[PDB]
Order: sequence, then structure tokens, then C-alpha cells
Amino acid sequence: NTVSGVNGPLVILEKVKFPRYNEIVNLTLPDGTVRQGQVLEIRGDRAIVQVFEGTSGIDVKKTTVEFTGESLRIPVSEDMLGRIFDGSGRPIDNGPKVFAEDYLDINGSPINPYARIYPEEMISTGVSAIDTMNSIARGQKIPIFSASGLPHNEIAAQICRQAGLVRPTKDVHDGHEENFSIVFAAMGVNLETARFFKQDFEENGSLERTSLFLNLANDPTIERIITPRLALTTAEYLAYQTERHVLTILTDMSSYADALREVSAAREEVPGRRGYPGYMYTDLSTIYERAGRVEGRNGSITQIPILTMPNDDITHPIPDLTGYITEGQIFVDRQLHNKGIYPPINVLPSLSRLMKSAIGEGMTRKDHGDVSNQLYAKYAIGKDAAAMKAVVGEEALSIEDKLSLEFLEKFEKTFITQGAYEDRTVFESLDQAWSLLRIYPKEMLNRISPKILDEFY
Amino acid sequence: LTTAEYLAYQTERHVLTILTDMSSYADALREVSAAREEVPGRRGYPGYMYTDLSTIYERAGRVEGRNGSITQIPILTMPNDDITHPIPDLTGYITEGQIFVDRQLHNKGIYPPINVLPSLSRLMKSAIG
Amino acid sequence: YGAIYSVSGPVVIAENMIGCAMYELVKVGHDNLVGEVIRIDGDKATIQVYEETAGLTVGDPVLRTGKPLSVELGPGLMETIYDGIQRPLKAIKEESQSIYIPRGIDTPALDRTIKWQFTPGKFQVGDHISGGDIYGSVFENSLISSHKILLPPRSRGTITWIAPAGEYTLDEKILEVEFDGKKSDFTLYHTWPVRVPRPVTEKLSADYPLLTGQRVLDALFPCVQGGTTCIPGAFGCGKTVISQSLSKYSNSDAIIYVGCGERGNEMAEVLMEFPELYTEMSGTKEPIMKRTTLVANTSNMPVAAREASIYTGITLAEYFRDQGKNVSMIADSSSRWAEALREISGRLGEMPADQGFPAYLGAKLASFYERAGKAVALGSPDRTGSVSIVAAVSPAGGDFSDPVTTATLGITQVFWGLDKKLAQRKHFPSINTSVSYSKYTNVLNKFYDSNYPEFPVLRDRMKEILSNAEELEQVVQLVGKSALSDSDKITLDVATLIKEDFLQQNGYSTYDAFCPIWKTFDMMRAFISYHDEAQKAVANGANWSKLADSTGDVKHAVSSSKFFEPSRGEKEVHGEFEKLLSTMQERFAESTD
Amino acid sequence: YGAIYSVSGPVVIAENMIGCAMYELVKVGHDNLVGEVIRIDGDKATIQVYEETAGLTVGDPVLRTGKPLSVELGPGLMETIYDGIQRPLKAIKEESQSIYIPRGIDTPALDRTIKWQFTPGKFQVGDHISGGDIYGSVFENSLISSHKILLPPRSRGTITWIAPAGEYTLDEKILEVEFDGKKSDFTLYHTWPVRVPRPVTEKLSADYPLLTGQRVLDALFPCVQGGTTCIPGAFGCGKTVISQSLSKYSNSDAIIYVGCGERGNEMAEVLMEFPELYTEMSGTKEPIMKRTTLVANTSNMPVAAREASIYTGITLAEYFRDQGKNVSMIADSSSRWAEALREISGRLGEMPADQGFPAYLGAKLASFYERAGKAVALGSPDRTGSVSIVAAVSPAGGDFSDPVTTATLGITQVFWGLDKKLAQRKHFPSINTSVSYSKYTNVLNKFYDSNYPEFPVLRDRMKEILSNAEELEQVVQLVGKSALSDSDKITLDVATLIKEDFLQQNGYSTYDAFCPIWKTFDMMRAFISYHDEAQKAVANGANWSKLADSTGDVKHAVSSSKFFEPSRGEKEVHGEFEKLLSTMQERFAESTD
Amino acid sequence: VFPTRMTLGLMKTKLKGANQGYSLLKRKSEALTKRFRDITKRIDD
Repeated sequence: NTVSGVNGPLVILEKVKFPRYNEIVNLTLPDGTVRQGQVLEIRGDRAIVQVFEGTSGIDVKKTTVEFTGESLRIPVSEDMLGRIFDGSGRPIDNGPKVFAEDYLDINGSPINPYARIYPEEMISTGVSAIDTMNSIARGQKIPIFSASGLPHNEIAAQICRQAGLVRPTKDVHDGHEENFSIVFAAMGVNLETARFFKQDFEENGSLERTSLFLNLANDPTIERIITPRLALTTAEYLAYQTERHVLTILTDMSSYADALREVSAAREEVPGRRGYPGYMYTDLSTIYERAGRVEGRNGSITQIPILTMPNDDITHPIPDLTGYITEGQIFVDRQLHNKGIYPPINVLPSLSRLMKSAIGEGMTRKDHGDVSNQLYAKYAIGKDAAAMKAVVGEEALSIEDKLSLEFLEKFEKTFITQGAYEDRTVFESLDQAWSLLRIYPKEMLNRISPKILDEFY
Repeated sequence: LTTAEYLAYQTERHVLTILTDMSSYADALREVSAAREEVPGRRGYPGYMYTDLSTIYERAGRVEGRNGSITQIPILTMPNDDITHPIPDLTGYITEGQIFVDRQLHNKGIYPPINVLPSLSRLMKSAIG
Repeated sequence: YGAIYSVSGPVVIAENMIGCAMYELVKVGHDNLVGEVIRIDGDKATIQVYEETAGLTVGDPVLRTGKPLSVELGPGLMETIYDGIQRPLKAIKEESQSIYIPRGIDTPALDRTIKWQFTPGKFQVGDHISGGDIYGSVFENSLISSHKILLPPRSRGTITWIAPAGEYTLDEKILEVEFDGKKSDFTLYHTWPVRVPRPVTEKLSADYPLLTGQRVLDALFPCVQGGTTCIPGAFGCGKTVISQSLSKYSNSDAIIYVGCGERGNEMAEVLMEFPELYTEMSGTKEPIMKRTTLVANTSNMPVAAREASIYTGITLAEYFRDQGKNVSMIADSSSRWAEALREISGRLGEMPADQGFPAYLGAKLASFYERAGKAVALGSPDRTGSVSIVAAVSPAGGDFSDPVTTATLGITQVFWGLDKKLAQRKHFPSINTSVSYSKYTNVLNKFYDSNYPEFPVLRDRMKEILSNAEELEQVVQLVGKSALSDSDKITLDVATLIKEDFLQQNGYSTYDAFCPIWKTFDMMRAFISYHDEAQKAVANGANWSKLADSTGDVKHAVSSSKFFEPSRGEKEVHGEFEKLLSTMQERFAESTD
Repeated sequence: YGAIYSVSGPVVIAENMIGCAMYELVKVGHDNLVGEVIRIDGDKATIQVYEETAGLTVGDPVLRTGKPLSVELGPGLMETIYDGIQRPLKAIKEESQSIYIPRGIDTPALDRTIKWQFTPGKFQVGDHISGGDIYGSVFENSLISSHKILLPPRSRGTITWIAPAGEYTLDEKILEVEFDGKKSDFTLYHTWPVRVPRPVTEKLSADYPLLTGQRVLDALFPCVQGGTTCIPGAFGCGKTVISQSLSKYSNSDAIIYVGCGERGNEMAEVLMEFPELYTEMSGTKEPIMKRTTLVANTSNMPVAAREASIYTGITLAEYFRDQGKNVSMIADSSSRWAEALREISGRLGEMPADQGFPAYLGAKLASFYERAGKAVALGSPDRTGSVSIVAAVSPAGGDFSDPVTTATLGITQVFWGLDKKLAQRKHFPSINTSVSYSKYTNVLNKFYDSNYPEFPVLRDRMKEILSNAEELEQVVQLVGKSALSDSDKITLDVATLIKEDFLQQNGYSTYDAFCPIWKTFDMMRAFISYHDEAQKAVANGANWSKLADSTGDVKHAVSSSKFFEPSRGEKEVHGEFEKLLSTMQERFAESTD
Repeated sequence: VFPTRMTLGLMKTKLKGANQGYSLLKRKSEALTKRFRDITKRIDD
């Protein structure tokens, strides 16, 4: 029909009642430009659409509507790596075209087949603090919690690039037997960021390794929400049909959450805690549910979402929600970054509750998990002692505390300090970790089972 | 309370009525009026929460001609553990003093675990026998 | 029958409804999605459709089933996995080639494929029967009949026809009931709306031991059979971990696990782990699972399944209790259930309360907990059962004042904590005594004293030690360890040891092994003994250093004791714990003079 | 055309508005006030009118301008003071006897009195010409590159009429283009809606700095064109100074100054000061003002102009980027642009997010940052130009934890921490090495190493030395300076020279606050050679007192380094530094032995 | 954890207390260190 009105990202159509929920419609501007949207609400003889593309210039009887008569599905192909796409279901970059062999829905249940069997295969990042203290699995979800003084993009790229070199070393070990694929999606970040990422992937290896979805900040909030959904379709097909392990790097996850926030402000929808939607739980879930092993059980989708915290607080709604849902927490610290530690990952609150699922034992040691717990415990004591060193001085602290202050300093500067291309095998990391444990005496290492301490020291 | 008024006034009983738990009453007030014209006050608790309260306090007190009395001891649970919250706050203005419990004694193991510093009755000197 | 008027978000409005009950189950559209009638405005009934909608047309058909969202209670609930909208998940895998629910599937409530062996009751022809009576029984497990076939509540009469011993299917008739002619036939399953609690004979006092098998609960604040519990905490809290332990060790004859909107990998883990691991009272083929039924739901899976989870599960529990079983129901988390409501209040356009969660929250939680407790089973044989509810919640960023946690705490009588600082050092779950209480503690100690342990006497000193430890620690921080007295040093050490050896359930070889109330008691005898003898010693003149180095071996032993399997002399008193008692005695004396 | 339905506040709704776009410029009433349609409900268009809707009865006519609200891009920008939606303030002073624009007074965006000399390009009639190709140019400057006239972006065709060389007015046509009949006429300016980003050939990352001419910017963490940067606010006792100095000392081709919503004391100061001050590269004709184009809004100006302010400035910056020029956008302050959003929201009835600031805030900032950056300019022979945004973000809650600051820093890659105590004492600029960072460091340091400086070695070392000095200073307070080695004392001695010369610069003198990028590198060279040599010499047998007497003359020179002239033979190689190096090596043999 | 209503009144005066107290403790330390340097020299003599 024709546009009735427009109030923000919501568009009021006066139409007829034949449309179905999320059925595509195309808005024909008087310029003769077509932009796409999907109906968010339908009522009798009228619709509310949210348009992906644009949010202004929308007329009345000079404008027209046309129905596509297909509710939105993403055209998925398995020849997607190396190929440049834009976050809009097609490239607007003029990159190699998407093609379709299935079109798969982004609602969060197309044909979805996931974990009835939990991850047991270890996948390494080449970084000790990640791998040893928390571990990463063939379905693991780990949030990178970052800040406005940390460079989020440099760490994001760091984890991805080094996990591509380690992952074939692990294929030979028989941790794997199937392909590796990267799906990189950037949604609504700066130009400066976008360019940087592409440059990073090229240096380490190639861009044949990865598939790229690029979405620009100048493009709307409505576009931004569809951008990860496009990533999900890509990854699920690859795992399902061609038994490939898929690694998704989703940047920026915070970018996506602010978008949700905008479609409740310029909607009449009342928001929940701290101005973030009440139905914020469901929006976030959609990304995280579509993870784990994929049917055949040689395919998988593994997630590393990248969150930048704006206030850097742990009372902000985004970091909290994400944490309950995700299988691990990786906290990256501004204070380490300042001191000259790269990567500057603080493990004080980094925790996995699904620690068993995260570790490996058939392509990693059984001792891996036992040592990690002890290390974490001994790091924590070393932090309690650090605060006490400032207050009390060395004028009353105990013999035991002194060992823990030394351990803390040796631990930051050796374990967490690694070259920009220097990759550590998980077995070598144990040897490093054992050096860290070795200064404490056999009565301070009392919590650990006697069997392990007498065996390996 | 209507039943207490019958005994106190017709057959001259001293009635002690215990009304537990005022927190459940208060909650009920909030859930209703989410579909009337009347529309809740401060923090989603009714602004007319005070009117409700006052209907309970109405049938309490000394009785004319001195046939009996109804004395009332309500039990309020502070849900956030602060008395700056609506349930203690409105109720406290009506009431002639308050006796507030103590969190700290409890942990120690004491019973009854109340404290005396937040507890004061103003009409103490004149009231007593 | 009805015709869709509008779909605005997951909310659908359909005209041509002359009726419909509250929360009536419907199949909406040609797709046949789940719904319930929340409200009615005019002739147009607003029905929320809670299975994901990306393609429902206006003027699609609306079919009323004619009764509310309900559950089947009948044979083959055990070792059979279901959703919160009672669809068998296994049935879906085979048919659909969609391991999880895809958009638009309609699979019946039970398995009508598995024949079951029916034997007749003490009620033969011409005998009166009434709801909740044992009309018969079904063999389900290798050791016991799980599902006692009950006449449903709100049915009555005399039995004209009792089917004989043999195999039958679920939809075939097996019972005929006389009361105003053929009142109806009955089938093996019976139905019940899940917003109605099941009626009991009487509720009975809660004062009987509930052994959850975890050292840390037994030591500090045990639960009771009939219990209600709140547990907060936020990721790295060990809640999945304590569920798995809880299912293995649990003395209850049924455990019902409720996944309210879980990772999916978490559900995949617990499912695999029950048949991989062995039970403590023995279990022949899928050992732990024989006692376990899963209601599992993931984070984006239907909002109805997630909302109904606590009611589907509590109804199951009440039915097992009416059967005469002791049930431990674990729900994890009620907070994820609370998000389902936050979402419901926005969509409908009803006004919510604080934090954008509605005010009706408080009633709905309370209703769930009150149906729990210990009771005398409804039905003529008469038995004793319990439903002891352990309900997990999550703080909003370290804020325990958020409506969900405060509400649950309102209703509970037992509170068990969770401390973030202590989890970082790996001590989860982390329960102290300034974030936790139990009203059952007083009666519970009286019952344990009887059974053998000295527990009440040791419990009081144990509480004190922790309570003083915290306060003494604040002085170490600010002033330094230079303002302490020697007895206060003692309180600090014994405390650090307690933190590790009970609260930590983290491995170092193997995740820790079944520790009973008896085991737990021995640990307490050794820590409390250490503290008394040491303070005497310092009081009476002696070095701190001499005393701590000397305890040494004994400390390593208690740490690792829990990894070793129970019984090492006996369960009651181990030889390993017995011997330390002598060692302390020998040390105390060397020290004094 | 439309008729006014309601005027409720400054919001006016009008009926009978068809083919009304959603950014449509409209003129309300008989008076012709400026307004723009934010929303449309039905037949009725909801307009925010920026000027007073006093005297406007219901029934006045509403006349569409027939196109969105646009800004004009072309000759005669420089040396003009403008509104937030580009309206010459200067032109109102001539006519009205007013500084500001009062209600019912609108005028065109570019002056039509002024005529400029149009010179044709390399294309003639019958040539096909494409979007952004250089059709001609205007020359009216001699100090900087002028206004090179492009064919309007997203416009193609064959040129029917190319006007020959001669003076034409801005208003007057100089082009007709053949593209499906007569495409339209075009003029010397082009209109572009400002809430749409201007295209360029492609955008690139930044890599290319230019003369900042303030030593501290280059030295502590380099200043780059095509950058994203946060500078703290101070409300005109510190904010004003750094802004005035950045405009004056930076010899970037253009500078576009935007005052979003300022005190009015600051607006008043920037306009009077620009012709008065001298260029730092030579030339008169109102020195700095000739390079400057100003958008100057006090908070008193209409709220849509305050919101619009940055958008119009950014389009301006983007236009000059296609000519191939390096631009500094100096915007002050985003907190004040943000304040406008908050106001406009409450008037509409929009529900905001945290602290009363909308949710349009975070996406509008992200969109804004990306328009700014480095790009290869559009037009056939191609050049490189840049747009560098330095945006101040002031207190908006009395802290920097408010939504505007916290959002921006995140997208931003650079923070420069002004120091209040030093600022109140009138050292400008005085950037703190503790709070500050640049994530541009790496790529840039490699760029200067290419060009000729030893820059990576010196910058990194500059930072370490100062960080180290805070930590050694603490050892002097508590233990004493006498028990510490000569080496440590030296680490501090050098840090004090680095602090005095660079960081404590006074923008009230030009031999103390203007030196080229090479000159700034030569000074820093001088201090580093001394640190190493001083530590080397004390090790081989020298003392702090001995060292100080011995270095003498070179130490005095380095102290006196800032007072020296920008040249000595060249402004790129300062001969006095190159010879200083020799005097240092000769001094080190003498001192040590 | 803590009240959500009028923690601001008690907390505000604490915060001020702390920074004010800190400044003051620094002057008392400065005086104590001031005398200490002097007596160390006098005592050796």
C-alpha cells in the first residue's frame, strides 16, 4: 500500500491484512531507491515496520510499498570463506556474492540441532592465561570483557590470529579431524576498526581463512541487530552439512545491545533495569543458544563474543547477563595493560563453572585441571597479600605471605607476558606453571592431593 | 478485626490481635490497581497505601464507655533490610513508636534478637500505671 | 474456529471467541504453536503465543483444545526427557531431525509407544475407590515400580471393570468407573491443570533428616525433609556442580531437575553424566538416571516452557508425594523464570513494578513454595512423602536487593549464601554464617544427636569461630597483625582450614567423594579439637610457631580426606580421623611444659 | 499548503501534509519560521519549530520548501560566523542591528552579495563527467588551498553547459547537466542534507600527522590527522585556552570550529581573536580567520541548531576532504550537543535511557566518529585529505562517569588528560602522562621513523622515564634520597627537565609554545643522550654533585631549549641541536675521567 | 548488601571524612618525620 506515517525507526503503514509476521516489504522512495524492512507488528488494515536501512525520507502517497511475500531468511552457502559480504544479507561492498543452497531463518530455531553431549575436545588460543586457567572447548562461550582505555580490537584480533596456528598443531595431535573455519562479523564499529581487523588477519595468515561481514556505524541500529544473526546462519550450515568446526568472533556484542535499547526508547515499550529492555534477556539468548556441537558430532559452533564495557563496572546490565549464560568469563585488566603486560589478562575473577567441559584430557594432560585450580588459589592469596603489603608493610606480614607476594610478581611477568606471534603449547605451559609452583614448599601445597605433588613438582 | 470489635464492646473482653504478615498485605496493594483508573504511587507501591493501612488501624484503640479494648500487634518484615523502604516508612508514621529488631544479635545466636537503640515509644511516661 | 485479528510482537489477538478458560491451551495457526489465553478484551481474546513467531499470518485458524495448559501424570516419566510444555524431547529427534524444538512441531504429551506392565491393586470389582488411591502399579525401574497408578483427584466411584495382569498401551482403556452410569473410562495416564496444586490429606511437621550428601551443607546449615531453600550466586558459583552431586547422593526416591533457561551444554552434561556414574545405594543400568527425570529448557527455547517449568515440575513432585515417595526438587534458576515474566509484562502492556518485573511476582513464587513441605499422601493406603525445594536465584551485579532474590528470601525459611571473593580462590559454593540462617538447624541437631554424632555441641562452637573470624580479619587488614592476641591467631588459622576443606568441592585429581553427616562430624571433631588444645597451650605459655608446624600432617590429611572414598574403618568413624585425636593430645603436652 | 492543527509548546502539528518526507524542511506560518518534521502520524505532520511560535494562530499556512533541510557547500565559507544550521550571524549584524537571529528573520546560508571568480576545469561540453570530478575551482585565498568546485556527489552525466571563466554569483547557475532531459541546473554551491554522510572514493585508516605546533601534543603521545580524540572540559577557565591555541598553532589547511552549546563568553572570544592574531607560517588578510570557518552556538540559540551543530560542521569538514585538504574539526562540547537531545526528547514525549539522555545517543556518536577520518579524496586525479575530530566532553553530572563521556572514550582511541592545578596557574597545555593514552602510537611512530626522526626510540623512552620517576619519588619520602644510588637520582633529574620544557609550556608566548614537529623531536633528542651518559658516567666513578658541575653548559642549553627560534637555517634541522651533540660527547670524556 | 534509600546521607559524610582525615594524617606524618631526621643527627653526636 502506501506509508501512513513514520515515528522514528518505526514506520506506520496503512495497508491490508494479508502480510505475515516478519514478511519482507520494500519501501520505494520517490528517488526510486528501494530499501528493505520487515514487519515487526501487524494489525488489521495496518502495519508497523522496522526498516533495516535508513530511518528518514519516508513519504506518504508519493511513496509506495511492494510485498516480497517471503519472511526474512539468510542465503547460506558453504563457499562463504574468502568472500566479502556486508551485514545486510548481501554485500554492498561489491564483494563476491553470497549464493544459496538453503535459506535459513534467524528466529533462533530453524531446524536447530544442538548439544545432547557436552564439549570434551580442547581448542587452544596459544595463550596460557586463557587455556590453562579457564580452558576453551568445541562449544565453549567466553566473553572478552574489555574497556574504553583497553584496546579491544587488538586483543580480539590477538586471540583469533594465534588460535589459527595452534589449531592445525592440535589437528595432528587428533584433537580434531575436520576443518577449521573462521566467521568474523563486525557490526557497527568505526571505519578505523574495520580496516584494522582485515589487515591483522592478512598478516598472520590470509583472509581466505575467514569470512567477513562488514556493517558501518552510519547504517542504522536495526541493521546492527540482524548483523550477528547473519553470522549464526553461516556457522550453523558449515557445521551441520559439512562437519566443520566453526569459530565465531562476534564484535562488538555491546554494539548490538545498545541497538536493542534504542527500539524501546523510540517505542512505547517500557524498559527494565537501567533503561535496558525487559525482553533484553531473550534478544541476547538468541545468539548464545545456537552454540555447541552440531549433529553428526564432528561439526561445531564455538563462540568468543567481544564485549566492551562502557563504565567498566560489574553492575552494568550487559556484562552481568552475558556472564550467567556463557560458559566462562575472561576479564581483561586496565592496570596490567598500563604496567607493560601484553596480553594483560587478569585471572582474579576469570572463572568457568563448566570447568570440566572446558578442559581436555585426551589431547591435553589430566594434570592440567589439577594445576590450574591450585594456581588460581595461590594467585588469589597473593592478591590478598598485595593489599596488606601496602597497609601493614613488611613489618608484620608472615613467612607464608612473603612466598605469595613473590609468586604474584613472577606470575604476571612470565606467564601472562608473551610475544605478539609467540604461541605456547598447552604441554609447555604446564612446564611453566610448574616453575611457578616449585618455589612454595610441600606444606604450603597441602590442599592438592599428595599423589600429584610427589609426581610433578 | 470486626470480630475483635464484637467481643471487646458487647462482652467486654480485652482482645490482643496479632495480624501477620503486613508485608503480604502490602504486596497485594501493588498487584491490584494495575488495571483500574487508580494508578500506584512511590516506587509502584500505592500512594493510597496509607488509606488501606488506616482502615486496619481504624478498629483499634480504646472503646467508649470503657467496655473492653482491642490491642493490636502487627508483624512487618523489612524485605530490603532498610526502614527507608515503603512498608516500614508509611506504617511507622501512623504507629506510636516502633520496636525494630536486630540483625547482628541473631547471627550471634540471641533470641529474641531486638535492639533498643532504634526502639522508642513517645507516650511512655503518661500512659503507664 | 477463531480467526487471527492481529499479531503484535509474540502477542496475538484473535476474534470470534465466545468463551475459553484461563490459560487455555490452544494450537494457533497451521503451524500449531503453543499458546495460552491470558486475557479477553471484548470478543477479541489476547493470547500470547510463546513459541518463536517469524511467519504467522493474520486470519490463520485458532483451535481451542478446551482445557488449560496441563500436564500428564502417568507411566514413563522416569528415564524419559521432556520439555516444560510436556513434549518428549526424544520423540522430536527421530521424527523431525531437529534435536531441539524447531518452529512448528506438535508432538503429544507422553510416549504412546512404550507398553507397560500393569498388575491389579488391592481394589477388585465392586470395591470403592477415590482419588490418589493405588489402583495398581507400573514397573519402570530395575529395582522398584516408579509410577504407582493413582485414580485422579476429582474422580470417584466403584470399579465395574479391573483389567487383568498383562501388557497394555497408554491410550488403551484399562479401567471403567461406575457412578451415574459409565462415569468414563480411564486410561493409564491421567491429566491435571498445572495452576491447581494437588490436594493432600494433611501436612506434617518437618523435622526428619534430609541428607543431601555434601559436607558443606551438613556442617553449617543442614536442610530438612519438607525444606524450602534459597541460594543466590552468579557464574562460578557451582550451582550445576551441586546439582549433579545432589542427584547422586540424595536419599530421596525421585529427583526432579528443572532447567529454566540453561546453557544447553549444561543440560547435555548432566544427561550424559547420570548413566556414566554409579549410585550410592546401588543402581543397575543408567544408575543415577533411574531415579532422575529431566525437565530441560534452553535460553531461547519457548517462553511458555520456561514459565511453566516450576509448575510442571512441582505438579510432578506432588504426584510422587501422593504416591508415597520422598522428592527432592531442584530448580535452577528461578531468576531465569523471573525474566520470562519481565518479558510477559512488557509484551501485554500490563504495568510492572520495580526493575521492570511485575508486582505479581511475589504471589507466584509464594504459591510454588507453599505446595512444598512434608505431608501425609492423599489416598486410602496412606504414606509419608515430602517435597523439599531447593531454588537457585542470581544477584544483579552483587546486589542482593533485587526484587527476585528478596522475594524468594521472604518466603524461604532457609538461606544459604554465596560469596564472590571466596569462589575466586575456589571454594564454591561459599556459605558463611552472615549471609545464611536455617530455622530447621535447632530441631535438625536434636535428630542428629540421637543417630550417633555429638553435632549440636560442635555446631555452636563452629558458628562462633566463623563469626569471630570475619571481625578479626578486618583488624588484620587495617591495623595489621600486630594488634592481635594469640588466641585470635588461633581463630584465623582454624578458620582458613574450614574454608578449604568443607566449602571447596573443586578437585585436584578427582571431584570430591560422598561425605555423610558422619564424615562431616569427624572433620568437625578434629578442627574444634585443634583450636581448644592450641589456645590452652598459648594461654599457659607456648610458641605459636611450635603449635602450627606440629599439627602439619594432620592438616594435609583432613584436606584430602574427602577425595578418598567414605569408609576407611567405618563411615561412622574412620581410622584416619581416629588417630589424629591422639596426635593432638601428644602435641598439647610437649608444648605445655 | 498544510494548515496548522495545533501549537503545543514549540511543537506544532499540521494537517493536510502529503508527500511530506521525514526530514522535510518546512516554513511555518506567514512569518516563515524554520522547522523540520521529526514525525508523522496519519495525515498530520509533527514539526519541531526552532523559532518562537508566538503569534501563530491555528489555521496559518505551512509551506513545504519541497526538499529536506540541507547545508550549502561551496565558495565563501572561510571568514564567516554561522549558526548550527548555517545561517551567517554577520549578515544579521548588517541588517537587523542584532548579533543573534531573532524570530521571523531567516536569510540564505551563503551570501549572494559576494561574487567569486569561477575557473573552468579539464572537462569541456560533450565530456562525460562523474561524481565528484573537478569541474572547476575558485581562487580567493593565497594563504591556503581554496574552494575547488566538484560535480555534486551521486550525480553523473554529460555537461550541456559549462559557463566560461568570469565572475558569477553563488546563487547564479554556472552548470546545466544532461542526464534524462535537463537533469537540473546546478550552482557554485551544492546542497547536501547533513544527517547523511558525504561519499568519498574510499576511506582509509589514518597514518599521516601534520604540524600541531604545540610541543606537548606531539611529544607525549602524537597528534594525528584523521584521528578520534577526547579532551576534558573546564567550562572556559581551561577549555577556552587549549581550543584557541590549537586553532592558532596548527597549520592544518583548514580548521572548522564548532561550538555546540557554549557559555557565550567563549564564542565571543574566538571571533574577536582570530583576525587579531598572526599566522605561524606568514601572510595577512585576517590571518587565522582566513583559514577558519566558524559555527558558534551559545546555549541560548535554538535547541535544533545545538543538536545540528556538529552535523553541519562535519559535512563541512567532509566537503574540504574531497578537495584534498587536512582539517581539524575542533568541537566543544559533545556534552552540550547531548543536552539538546535530552530536551528534544522530553518535548516529543520520547522515553530516554540512563541519566535522562536518550538511546539515540550511543548510535549517533558511532555514526559521527566514522564520518571523520582519513580518506583518498573524490575527484579524478585524486589527492589525500583528512578529517580529524577532537571533541571535548565536559562534566554532565559533575563527574566523567556520565553516559556521554563513557560512550565516546570507547569509540575514541586517544585521551589527553589536562591537569587542573597547573591549568588554574595558566600553563596551557599541561597533559598528564598517567591518565593519557594513544592507540595510534604504533603506526605513527613507524611513519616518523620513515620520514627522518629517531621518533620511536625517543617517545617510548619519554614515557618510561616519567612513570619510573613517580615510583622512585616515593622511596625518597619514606627511606631518604641519601641512601639511594646516583643512578636513581639521575632518573628523577632528567624527568624534571622533560616535565619543565614540554609539559609546562605557556600559550601566551610564541617562543615558548610554537615550534615545528622536527624542532620538538630535536629537543627531546637532547635530553635522552644526557640520561644515558649521566648513568654511564656515575657508574664509572662520579657523584651527583660532581656530575652536575661537570655537565654545566649542555645542561644549561637543554633547560633553555624552549626559548629558541623555530629556525636557525631551516625549520626542520636546527643547527644548534646538531652541534650540541658534539659538545655532549666531548663533555662526557672529561666528566667521567 | 546495603539500603537503596538514603545511604547517600551517611556515605557522603564518610567520604568527606576520609579525604579530610587523610590530608590531616599526612600533616601529622610530615611532623613526625620532620623531627625524626633532626634527632637522628643529634643522637650520633
